[PDB]
Formats: sequence, structure tokens, C-alpha cells
Amino acid sequence: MASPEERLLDELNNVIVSFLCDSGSLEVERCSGAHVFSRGSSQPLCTVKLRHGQIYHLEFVYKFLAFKLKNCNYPSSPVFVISNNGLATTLRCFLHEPSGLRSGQSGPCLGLSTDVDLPKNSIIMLGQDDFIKFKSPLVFPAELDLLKSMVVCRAYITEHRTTMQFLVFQAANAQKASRVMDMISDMSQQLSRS
Amino acid sequence: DRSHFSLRDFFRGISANFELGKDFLREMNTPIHVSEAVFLPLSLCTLSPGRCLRLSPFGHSLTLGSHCEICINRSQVHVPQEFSSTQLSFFNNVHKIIPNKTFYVSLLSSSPSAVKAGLSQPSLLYAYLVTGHFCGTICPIFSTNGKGRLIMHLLLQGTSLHIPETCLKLLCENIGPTYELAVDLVGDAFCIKVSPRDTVYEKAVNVDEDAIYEAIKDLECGDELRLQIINYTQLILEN
Ligand SMILES: [Zn+2]
Repeated sequence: MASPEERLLDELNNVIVSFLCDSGSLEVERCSGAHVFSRGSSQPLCTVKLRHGQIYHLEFVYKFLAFKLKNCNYPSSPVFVISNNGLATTLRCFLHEPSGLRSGQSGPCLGLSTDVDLPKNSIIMLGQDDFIKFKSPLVFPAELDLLKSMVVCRAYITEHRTTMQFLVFQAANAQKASRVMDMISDMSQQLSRS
Repeated sequence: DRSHFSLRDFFRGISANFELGKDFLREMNTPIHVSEAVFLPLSLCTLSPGRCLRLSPFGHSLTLGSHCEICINRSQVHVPQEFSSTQLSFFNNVHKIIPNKTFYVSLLSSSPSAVKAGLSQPSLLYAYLVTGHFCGTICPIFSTNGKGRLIMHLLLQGTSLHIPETCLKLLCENIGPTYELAVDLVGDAFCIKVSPRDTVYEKAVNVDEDAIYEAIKDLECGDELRLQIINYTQLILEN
């Protein structure tokens, strides 16, 4: 069982499998190691292969993982690392910032932008408040929250170049989104808190 | 009641049933800013990778392939042609001299002895073919820079032209680096300028020489082409 750690790791992997990509076969390699939790981790909760054209709901997954972790009194906040190894582009989900630092470790920890050329041996590092920083100059103050503006990452993988296109999705039928939010609020209100 | 809807309430309600979270993700379906305005002149090389060009006389915009209505309604697969290798396509449709006549006509009309310099650069034909494939009949023009390398001006016949994503990919990826690609408009219509990257890079070669000169046999120049090419050469000289 080892439910304190094992059950949490399983739930997080299930979240990532269920909500990351809305459709298609998700090539995910799960980790079966307690080193996930140990500080200075070099091993991920899960590693997800990225396919050209598919949309990956990054921000929703990230904020959901942060919620689950804070519910379990885990101090650290997660970190996503999208990297090009030369053969394929991989999204690795580390619960805490790894040891691969900005100081000449690989290709610079490229920041967020509308379009990011991701050459071989290069990485993109997404943290806690990077999503809000990226969305700030693109939406009005009321829309900054995830409930109304979601960040997503599309992959443009071609043999001649691989690029990551970060986009911001909103709801067209605001009324229907409001109804779904009403359903979620009802479910939350019914469930018992501590 | 409805107030106080913390992110925690949202994520808890979802943790109850993942299907509600899927519903939320489904409703958030429209990107925020697909279309980006762009003004001429534009260096196509220094451009983001996947983008269509919806150029029009009043405005000139750049959108994404995923959400380009014209590129979506039409067969998105369309017709994948094997133009992948510059040299492959060069020696594939140099044989089709009955087509591509306008290209040979323009270079021959110049006959500056730089017809050799047009033949030396196979990149040129590549551009023409692809611009003809995805974006209809082109009108080629050849001018002489201070550099021995001739510059090319392929003119496109269109009030509102839709340069697809695949075309820009092919051009920039296979020819881009070797030759500066740019877009601007002359009086009558928009054009794509193919240029040598200063003198920093000269690449590739072949020499058919008189084999092609005997071949051209100075085919007839239609008066429609004659007027268009003459006026466009004059207007280029005015620039
Ligand atoms: Zn298009």
C-alpha cells in the first residue's frame, strides 16, 4: 500500500493522464520511485511524449497538481520541463525544481513566449507564476484567472525544426461556461471539508 | 452564495468527478489571438514557423494554420508533392520547358549574359514552382544587382492573396537560408523577392550551358506578357 506516498503518486499520474490531452493516445512513462519526493529530484512523476499538432492543457494540469499537493501539506510547488533530446520532445513533471540549474546546465532555461524555437539539447522551464506573467499583457485584468483564460501548449514538430507554440484559450459561450461552473460549485458545496 | 468560488472549490468539485473538469476543458475551445496584423515590407525568413498570410489591398494580416478558414475548408491534406529537395525538384522539372515558359521568357528577355547566372542558381526555379503550385500563375522578373548574382521578383496575380502555411514552410526551410525571401507589392500586385544573402553564401552549381540555350529557341513572347514584363522591369528600375 504505502498509501501516504504511493497513493498520492498514483492519483497525480491519473490526473495527468486524464486531463493533459483531451484526445488521442498519450505516450506517458510513469515513474515507480520514492526519489520523486526527495529534495533535489532528478526523476519525474511522469514523462509525456509530445506529438505534432496535439493540444496539451498545461495550466489546468499544473494548477490541479498544485492544489492536490497543498492539500497534502507538501511545501514545494511543481515544475514542468519541456525539452528536446534530439529524438523527441518530452514534458517532464518534477514536483520540485530539479538540480539542472541556469548555470550552464544544457541549453538555457528558455522562458515563455508566443513561439519558442526548441532546438536539440534545449529546454523550457515552467514554474509557479509563469502562466500569470505570460497571460498578463494578453488579457484584461478580470480575465487573468484560469477560470476564464487557460494556457495551453501546441507542438509544431517538423523534421527540419521543432517549435512550441503557447496559446491562451477562452470560452466562447460564456453562459454555458457559467452553467458548468455552477455544476462544479454545487459539487464542491455538497462534499465535506475537514 | 455564488461568490467565494475559490480555485480550491473548483478543483475539489472536479476531484469528485473528473468529467466536470473535462466539461470545463471542452468549453474553453477558442484561442484568444490567432490573427496578427502585419505591415509591408516583411522579411519572410525572420518569421514565426507556422503562419498563413492573408494579404489584401486594405489590410495585410497573418494568421495560424490551425485556425485559417480557407486552409481548413479546402482539403487540409490537399496534394502533398515531393518538392522536398531543392536539387531534386530542380532536375525534376527543368524538363518541363513547355510549362514554366514565363520564367525562361523573362531570363531570356534580359539576355545580359547573366542568363548563365540565372541557370547557376537552381533555387530560383524552386521558388517559382512552389509559388505557382499553391498560389497560382506567377509573372517572373529578373534584375541585376551590383552583385553578379541576379535578384528575382516573382509577382503574384491577385487582389486578395492567401499564402498558405505549407508554401511558406517549403520556401523558408529549403531555400530560405541560402536566399533572402521577402514580400512587398509593386503597383499592380504583390511580389516575393528572392535575393542572394549579400555575398556571404553562394552554394550549389551545375552547367548545362548551351544545351538549354539551343533549347529555348527564343519562344514567342505573348504581348500580354510582353507588356507586363516591360512595365514591371521599368517600375523595378524606378525603385
Ligand atoms: Zn491559410
